[PDB]
Amino acid sequence: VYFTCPLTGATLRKDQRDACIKEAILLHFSTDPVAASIMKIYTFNKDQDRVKLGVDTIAKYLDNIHLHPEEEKYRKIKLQNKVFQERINCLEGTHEFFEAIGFQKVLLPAQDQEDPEEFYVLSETTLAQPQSLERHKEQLLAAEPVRAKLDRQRRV
Repeated sequence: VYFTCPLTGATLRKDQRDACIKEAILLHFSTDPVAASIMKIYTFNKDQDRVKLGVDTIAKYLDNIHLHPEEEKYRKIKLQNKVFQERINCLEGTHEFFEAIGFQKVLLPAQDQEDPEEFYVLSETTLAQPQSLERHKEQLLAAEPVRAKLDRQRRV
């Protein structure tokens, strides 16, 4: 059984599909890091119910800063939050997406703990124009896993 990889045009067997598509998605980061991380989130992760919850939780963090872009309390996404850990941290490609759409991974003091915690903090360059994150949110939510197209291989 043969397939055509939509990202490369390569001819693959049923068992070779994930190996070629995953490679093409990881290489795509050199052209469009946001599109590459979106494909990685849906394509690499087999558990699609967790993928849908992960990208919905990411969409909520992005809309929170969109509602109050002048308030610093919505600029930092806590990587150790109970919800983030279950829905987002369990998936491959979600960290690459945050960095691709203008979030820096930093260590900040906690409001109730001595040990610094991990945050994704939105830069001023992207915060100044919420339209960029709003488009990236829709591009992630409207995405589907990448799968090789079945080649009919018409023969007489």
